[PDB]
Amino acid sequence: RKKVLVLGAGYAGLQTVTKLQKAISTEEAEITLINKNEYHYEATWLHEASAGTLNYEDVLYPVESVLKKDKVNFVQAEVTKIDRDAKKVETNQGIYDFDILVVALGFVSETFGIEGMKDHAFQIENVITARELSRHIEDKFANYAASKEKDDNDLSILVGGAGFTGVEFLGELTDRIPELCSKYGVDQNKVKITCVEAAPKMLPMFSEELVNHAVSYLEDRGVEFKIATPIVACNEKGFVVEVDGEKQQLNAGTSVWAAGVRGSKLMEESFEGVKRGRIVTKQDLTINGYDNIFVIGDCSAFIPAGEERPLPTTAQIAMQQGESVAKNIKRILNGESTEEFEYVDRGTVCSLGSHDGVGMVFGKPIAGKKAAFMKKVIDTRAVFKIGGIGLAFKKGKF
Ligand SMILES: Cc1cc2nc3c(=O)[nH]c(=O)nc-3n(C[C@H](O)[C@H](O)[C@H](O)COP(=O)(O)OP(=O)(O)OC[C@H]3O[C@@H](n4cnc5c(N)ncnc54)[C@H](O)[C@@H]3O)c2cc1C
Repeated sequence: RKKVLVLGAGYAGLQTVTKLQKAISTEEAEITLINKNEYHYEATWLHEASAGTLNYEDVLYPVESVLKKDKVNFVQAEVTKIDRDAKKVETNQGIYDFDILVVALGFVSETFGIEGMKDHAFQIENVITARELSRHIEDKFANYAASKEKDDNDLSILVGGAGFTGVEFLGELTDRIPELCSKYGVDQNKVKITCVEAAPKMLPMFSEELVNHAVSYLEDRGVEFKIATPIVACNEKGFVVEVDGEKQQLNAGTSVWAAGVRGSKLMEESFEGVKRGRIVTKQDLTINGYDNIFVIGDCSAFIPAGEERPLPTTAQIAMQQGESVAKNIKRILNGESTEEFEYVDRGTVCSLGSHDGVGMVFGKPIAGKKAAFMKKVIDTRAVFKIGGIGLAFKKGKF
């Protein structure tokens, strides 16, 4: 009865456990799942929870509800050390042994060495950061309404990054800001929403036609874009950016970083050859020198056969990776060889508020209500893929 230890109950880790628990027998192996929180959260819905267009309770569900308790021991604890050679993992609630390890500790903000970006900006990482950010935004509107001063910079928001997460967050701000304006007696014209991207292109994963749709959509709703504009620092006043190489202070009562993520900080402390919290795995998702250690999700850098660069960090690859791991753990336990992971690009949607978006579905570009409907089908299918039709009905987007 080998000990299968899974670190993190996210997309990658919880998918591995729900698939693996159906396939193993109780005497075949012991599964242990460790997670910081009692819940699993839909990290892909944190744009809505951060802006406050969705109640935080609606992005999460208890982990234990989807577990076969005779096969899985759920441990609510924070992982603090991973000893790959002693086959031990230390947490704040004790030390756990393992025969097979699955590292699925997810992501955290990556600020590219930009001074003050962690200290002076709000991140998009989990439910707690999302709750602090939504509360901060409304508190800025409520303080503006209370003051005799009326400093319109309290109503100014900076968003770092014009990629997928940033653009989705801006889409939620365009739904929320009008409501907060009307609730707190503010004229929308006094609000300033600015997106700063160092890169020369916005949403590089989509076509030019699809980017123009998202740009027009957000510009018509007051978003100003500063593309090919490096953010060289973040202070209490806002972002310090370079325009034609000259430094410029941009002022905002709220600064949000959405331009980069990295894998868990436990990765550099635990395994070799890690870059930005990501380890390049073998084709079966194991790591070099360890046929008993799998690393998936945002902690992994899976390079497909025949390619040079790893696939991007997504909930879609994470869930596909968890299924693969569950099937290879079964093979290992029965003395069978592992099979290579093969990512299937199902496509995706970048949301633009509740009733718009840009995406690729079935290899065809989509936008508008069609995209917004497809984003709800994809979000709900991810709830189904982990917890079944019951959980999809209760916690899904329909
Ligand atoms: C707003 C937003 C929108 C996105 N939209 C999309 C989208 O539409 N489609 C898409 O495919 N991807 C999208 N992504 C990316 C996607 O959310 C991530 O790639 C995905 O979360 C990775 O899954 P994961 O299991 O590796 O990590 P996570 O979802 O980050 O889960 C990691 C888990 O481990 C736990 N944990 C972490 N550290 C510890 C520790 N030390 N001890 C114990 N527990 C710990 C966490 O609490 C969490 O439960 C989006 C991301 C954001 C932020």
